[PDB]
Amino acid sequence: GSIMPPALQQLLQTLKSPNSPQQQQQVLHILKSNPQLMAAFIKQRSQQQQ
Repeated sequence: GSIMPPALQQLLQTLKSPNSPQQQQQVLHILKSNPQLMAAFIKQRSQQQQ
């Protein structure tokens, strides 16, 4: 089949140390594209709890 790029890659490392927007690049493309695997960024885009 076909798998989407782990744009949330740099995001994971960002949780601890700083890192450039490598895979996270072209975030716009991530929006409304691959909310399944890249659910990180997608869901992260305005996520109000409770």
